Amino acid sequence: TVDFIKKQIEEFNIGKRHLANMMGEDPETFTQEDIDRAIAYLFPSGLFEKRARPIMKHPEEIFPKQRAIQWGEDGRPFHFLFYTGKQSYYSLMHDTYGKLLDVEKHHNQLRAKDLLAEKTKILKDPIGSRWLIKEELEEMLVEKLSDQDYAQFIRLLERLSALPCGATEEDFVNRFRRSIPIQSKKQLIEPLQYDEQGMAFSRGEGKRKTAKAEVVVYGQGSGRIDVNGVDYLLYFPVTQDREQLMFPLHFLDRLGKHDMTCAVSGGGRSAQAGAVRLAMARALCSFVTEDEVEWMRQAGLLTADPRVRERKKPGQEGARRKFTWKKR
Amino acid sequence: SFFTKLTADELWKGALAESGAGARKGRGKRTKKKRRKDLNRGQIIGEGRHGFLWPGLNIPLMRNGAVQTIAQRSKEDQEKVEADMVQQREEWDRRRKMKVKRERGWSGNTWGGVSLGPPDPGPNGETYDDFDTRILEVRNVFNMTAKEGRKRSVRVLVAVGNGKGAAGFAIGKATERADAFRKAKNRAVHYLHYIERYEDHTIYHDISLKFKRTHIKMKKQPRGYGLHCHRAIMTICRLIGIKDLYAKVSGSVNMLNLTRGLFLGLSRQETHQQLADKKSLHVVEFREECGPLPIVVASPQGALRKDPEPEDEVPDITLDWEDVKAAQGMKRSVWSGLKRAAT
Amino acid sequence: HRFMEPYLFGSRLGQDIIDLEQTAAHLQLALNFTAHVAYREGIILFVSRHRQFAHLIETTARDCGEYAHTRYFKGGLLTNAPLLLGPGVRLPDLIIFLHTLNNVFEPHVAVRDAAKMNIPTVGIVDTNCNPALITYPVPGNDDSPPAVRLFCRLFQVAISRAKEKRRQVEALYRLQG
Amino acid sequence: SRYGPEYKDPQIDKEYYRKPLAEQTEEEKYERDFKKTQLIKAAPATKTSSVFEDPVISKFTNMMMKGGNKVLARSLMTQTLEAVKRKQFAKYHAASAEEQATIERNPYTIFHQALKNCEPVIGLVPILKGGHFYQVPVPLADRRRRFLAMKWMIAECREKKHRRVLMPEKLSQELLEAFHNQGPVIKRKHDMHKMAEANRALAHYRWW
Amino acid sequence: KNRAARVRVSKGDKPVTYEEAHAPHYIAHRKGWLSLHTGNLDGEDHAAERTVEDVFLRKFMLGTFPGCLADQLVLKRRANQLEICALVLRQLPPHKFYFLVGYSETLLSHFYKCPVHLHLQTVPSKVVYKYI
RNA sequence: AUGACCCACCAAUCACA
RNA sequence: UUCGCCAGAGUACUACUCGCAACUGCCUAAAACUCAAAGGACUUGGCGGUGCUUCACAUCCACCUAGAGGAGCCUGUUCUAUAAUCGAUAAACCCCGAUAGACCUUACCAACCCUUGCCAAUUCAGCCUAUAUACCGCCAUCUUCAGCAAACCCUAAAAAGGAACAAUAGUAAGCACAAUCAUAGCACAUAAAAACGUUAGGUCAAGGUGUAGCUUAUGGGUUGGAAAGAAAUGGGCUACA
Ligand SMILES: [Mg+2]
Ligand SMILES: [Mg+2]
Ligand SMILES: [Mg+2]
Ligand SMILES: [Mg+2]
Ligand SMILES: [Mg+2]
Ligand SMILES: [Mg+2]
Ligand SMILES: [Mg+2]
Ligand SMILES: [Mg+2]
Ligand SMILES: [Mg+2]
Ligand SMILES: [Mg+2]
Ligand SMILES: [Mg+2]
Ligand SMILES: [Mg+2]
Ligand SMILES: [Mg+2]
Ligand SMILES: [Mg+2]
Ligand SMILES: [Mg+2]
Ligand SMILES: [Mg+2]
Ligand SMILES: [Mg+2]
Ligand SMILES: [Mg+2]
Ligand SMILES: [Mg+2]
Ligand SMILES: [Mg+2]
Ligand SMILES: [Mg+2]
Ligand SMILES: [Mg+2]
Ligand SMILES: [Mg+2]
Ligand SMILES: [Mg+2]
Ligand SMILES: [Mg+2]
Ligand SMILES: [Mg+2]
Ligand SMILES: [Mg+2]
Ligand SMILES: [Mg+2]
Ligand SMILES: [Mg+2]
Ligand SMILES: [Mg+2]
Ligand SMILES: [Mg+2]
Ligand SMILES: [Mg+2]
Ligand SMILES: [Mg+2]
Ligand SMILES: [Mg+2]
Ligand SMILES: [Mg+2]
Repeated sequence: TVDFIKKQIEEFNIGKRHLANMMGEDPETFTQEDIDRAIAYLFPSGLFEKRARPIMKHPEEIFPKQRAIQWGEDGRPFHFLFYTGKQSYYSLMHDTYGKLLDVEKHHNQLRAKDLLAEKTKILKDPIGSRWLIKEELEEMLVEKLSDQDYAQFIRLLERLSALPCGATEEDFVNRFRRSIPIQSKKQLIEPLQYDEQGMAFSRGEGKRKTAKAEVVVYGQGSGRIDVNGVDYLLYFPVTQDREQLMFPLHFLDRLGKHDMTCAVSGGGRSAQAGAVRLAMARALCSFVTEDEVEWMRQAGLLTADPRVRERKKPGQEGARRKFTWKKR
Repeated sequence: SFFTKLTADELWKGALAESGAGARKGRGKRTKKKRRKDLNRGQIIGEGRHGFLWPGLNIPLMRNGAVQTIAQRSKEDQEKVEADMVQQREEWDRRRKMKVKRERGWSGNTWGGVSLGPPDPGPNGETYDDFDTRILEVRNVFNMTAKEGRKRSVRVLVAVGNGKGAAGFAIGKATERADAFRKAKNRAVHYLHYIERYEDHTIYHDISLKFKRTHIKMKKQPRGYGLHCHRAIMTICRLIGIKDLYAKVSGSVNMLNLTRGLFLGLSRQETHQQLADKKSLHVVEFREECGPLPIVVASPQGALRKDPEPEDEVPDITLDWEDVKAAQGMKRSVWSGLKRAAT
Repeated sequence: HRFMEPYLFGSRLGQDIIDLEQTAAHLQLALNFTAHVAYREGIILFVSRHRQFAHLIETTARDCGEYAHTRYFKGGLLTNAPLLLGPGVRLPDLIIFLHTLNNVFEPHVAVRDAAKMNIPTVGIVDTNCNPALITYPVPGNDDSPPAVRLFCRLFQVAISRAKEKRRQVEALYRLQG
Repeated sequence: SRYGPEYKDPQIDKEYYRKPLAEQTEEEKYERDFKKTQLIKAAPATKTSSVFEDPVISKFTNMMMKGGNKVLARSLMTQTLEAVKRKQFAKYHAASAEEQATIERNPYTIFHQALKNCEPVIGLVPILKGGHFYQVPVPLADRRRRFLAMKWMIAECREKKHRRVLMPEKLSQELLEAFHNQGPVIKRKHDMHKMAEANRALAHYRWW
Repeated sequence: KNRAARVRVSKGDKPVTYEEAHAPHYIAHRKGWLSLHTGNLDGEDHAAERTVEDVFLRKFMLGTFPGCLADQLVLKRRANQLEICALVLRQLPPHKFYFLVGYSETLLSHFYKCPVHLHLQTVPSKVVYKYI
């Protein structure tokens, strides 16, 4: 299957030339990014599954990695672990264990010479370091693995890192590191805004359950709220909804200090109260301190409410409720 | 009514009813059989019984260097063409109703004794055309399954050999008969024994073995006395190359225990050279037809004894009451003398 | 083990003392055989499932340019070779066991299956092993470290020596013409 | 369950967030709360930061509600609290200075106390043994008991009133009668207690 | 068990086209539409006509090119003309193929009173997606 | 507590002259 | 080395004998006749009002909420009833084929009519005739159950079984599950999906068909009729405030 790969690369290069020609672009500065736009425009398949759509890519990415030939023309297998049936994995285990022994020897000589000169590199936790998944390892050896296998190996790396770390050792265990990406849930503060000689107004948009709400809050005003051009006592006759509107302000003790205008559409009364609630909350984050933002989040003020009406299902009554079931 | 019609595949699939629940539990009998015949088999593009001739299809595009026009055959010409097609159908029905001959093994409906022909080439390119295979026992065997209830596997027991002294047997089992045949062949070639043959026709010496509940008893014959044996043993012998033999099986005649027992027995033969060597003497053969003349069969490579064998006036040996009864003419069975066909 | 009694010099206070005269007699033969297989350019497979010396043996093998299986022995490895390893494969020409047992104390599978495959087998059979199916057995102690290190070193040297002798005699054959 | 198990319940209390600096273990705890990058369920519409809302009053409100009407049930609760209030203001001004020191005018404390008095101590579970169903005395969890109280209140002041009579009226009546322990609700509580003594031997059948 | 337009699993030998290997719930997800026309869109007309036309075309084509049809037809309709596109096994001599192309295109053009194009793509043997 | 009888595996192709 | 026993199963620890302090007894011990088996051990299932662990998340008990079963109606079954269709009819039927019957639909009943009688041709059209136990097509069900299955390999023989991770004989492609896709951002949920088989489950009246049936009729038309409530019951609607 090597001749295949060679040919496929030839024709991918010839093809990439052709494509670059019709799309009217420079064949040198053509990227994969550009190839994609070019196909997407030439063979426009709406299909929801992205793997089923037309693709022209470098055959190395398209085809799966291949185990190379395992023996010479005489029949002798190249690698001394061949007959284990997994050479890749047991080699890894072999060299890992070897490095462990090495560490033990060297550190014992340094125990007899009255030297512990090493340090514990085992805490990378601020880097957000983790081990490879089994999938990753399986991709790195070009070989299938077992859960207990992966487990064994990882446990061994652990044994390694728990001792004095050499340079080549640190470098060794760090192939098997990955870093988990950014973990911070801190919000993105809306830049405060100054409009037409008016000072300090902020915007926010809530969405709850078929109701949309856009709320503009002025820091410079006294306490009142105008929803769809009318007073909030008129628009929200029910106490419960007025209390919902009150929640975020009363939480920040801003209750007299701000002046708000709102546009709310769709849903019923309670849904609109909820919408304005969320939007108001999100708007008041510009005026407040970064710590109280975390507080509002921890009160559940800043999260949209995902709960929404479920679809009725055929052969049932209510999306859950079932037609009456007769035993006999 | 044109829309109302279907594909051939659909219609046949429909009519044959192979996929029904009748076929699965064996809810219908095997003597009932119907088949699918391709209805496009003998037809040509352009052909119709109206009799037209189209320039691109029925007839060549150009005749005498010009373009042939659309034309129609004469009445009698179409008569002849349809006669031809009818005779073609009748010919295919004549071909279909003729059943190929199956060489009968032991009995007509037994698979026993039948040849499967050479096993299949091994992965290394290694090829045995010298080997034949015979079926010993085919059996429908069942197992009770959670879902399907009864579940029917065939298991066959087969033997291979080249006639030159290497034979072996193996067993194979599968849902399909064909499949088990393949399996047991290819597996047999892996367990081969070497059977030592005296002078390449008989065994070396008399054998008696009790394998499980089966007793085989074999006796070594002279050159002319062909293969007088249980039919399975004759089959196996013909595969080994053993041409002259007598064997009586008693106790359970169960087939697998018989061929296991047999191979065990034959494997354990003690050659004349082996005997010569362990006793360290000449082993000397007295033919009856050659008189007192002492043919020397085996000589003890290494140092021969100067010590004679202790002469036992009266030997202590286990005797079989059957052989003694035979020797003294007390076997009167009407079944024993019978004339049988050649080996 | 019953079949080991001919190799016992006797029993000292409950311990069984293998007879070294016989160990030497045999070991000479095993080494001889090993070497000739090496000279003939054939595959040698060290096999042990004992986790002390696993590393030691894997090492030893890699240094002779010979192969080691020290790990769990997959079921059909020798009998069904072309499925486990590949489409066509060479199988070891010789198999050395530094321990004839598997960690559950039954005989290592490879013994029955190497026999099954017509591959000759050298192996160190301790006092409780079953030597019967092993082509050239050398009775002796498999459990203690200087012993295993010794046997490793010996088979190593035999192999290396043979491969050398083959190189040199090849060179000679090349200058012959 | 449009929330994954990852999502924690929110803490609505303002006092908790306002005054952190005096507590070590709790500082560590809510540090671990937010810094865990922990997801929070969105605070429910019923619950507020209001200084005026009693979770017990709200529960009761809910258990009173038929269909989807919060508006109607919150109405009836509001009206009932107002009715207890005015019934006690009536009982206050027709009284003398001693009884003006004694009588309780907070409708909230009356509600609470009247429920505490009406909650059962012990309870009954049916247990099948030898093909017979015996009723057996069972200790109850707190929540089960509060529930039994509220449910008994509402069941009575739904069921036994005359159809002319409105709900906040009958409910305020029974709240005040259960405040002083003479209510029919309390008689029910006692029927349970007596049925639980009658069967006390059978307390052995309980295996947990 | 849903059976609709499915090709059931056999003993594992069965050759299966890319089309046949995908059950109806994969339409518009993995496999696409064997026809294209305006009729089924929101505000549009004469869906029924085009459906019948379609059915007749599949039947007709299947009978006109016996045995040489590889996969189900592709019918593209654009501004009053229909381009039929087919995958064809190589069976016939190109004489028979061109004869049938011309014959068909004319015949159907006069039947449905619109210009009909026919596009043959030729294939050695049924393209095989799975099993086999 | 009870629940007629009866139910199952013994036949081989296609293609060409 | 001996002795005592055993020649299919029943009939039969029986009938007749002899002997015996036994008199409903022990001992000894047949045959007619009936059968083509009767037996022994195992194997995989299934089952168990068998034991031990672990569970049930609308789910069994404990528990929560709203209903049904009683009333009137609405609509379907069963009966009974009619000259007067058919199909479903434990779970897996019962506002089900029907997202739909005043004529039509329509298949039924009664009168009447028509016999190369829809088509390019045809000693042929046509058949809602019988068989869903001949079937394709669509499905139901176990089921959000995790297994099915080719190709091999192993077993002092194999009916079948094939794991132990400080690993003891198993590798396995494939299909399911899983993952992805959808519900216009994640996530979750829901939808969709769910193999092999099981119930000769449902449907010859969607259409198509095997086999067998009708042909001046079991076919094609026209006109008009299809009632009904003794009773039983399912599901709903509206209520009882
Ligand atoms: Mg509802
Ligand atoms: Mg015959
Ligand atoms: Mg030992
Ligand atoms: Mg009875
Ligand atoms: Mg029964
Ligand atoms: Mg006998
Ligand atoms: Mg008898
Ligand atoms: Mg007795
Ligand atoms: Mg008697
Ligand atoms: Mg007598
Ligand atoms: Mg329930
Ligand atoms: Mg109701
Ligand atoms: Mg009711
Ligand atoms: Mg009712
Ligand atoms: Mg009916
Ligand atoms: Mg019918
Ligand atoms: Mg019926
Ligand atoms: Mg049913
Ligand atoms: Mg009518
Ligand atoms: Mg009519
Ligand atoms: Mg009719
Ligand atoms: Mg059926
Ligand atoms: Mg699985
Ligand atoms: Mg066994
Ligand atoms: Mg198996
Ligand atoms: Mg597999
Ligand atoms: Mg998505
Ligand atoms: Mg999901
Ligand atoms: Mg579903
Ligand atoms: Mg899925
Ligand atoms: Mg049925
Ligand atoms: Mg039926
Ligand atoms: Mg029909
Ligand atoms: Mg009714
Ligand atoms: Mg219903």
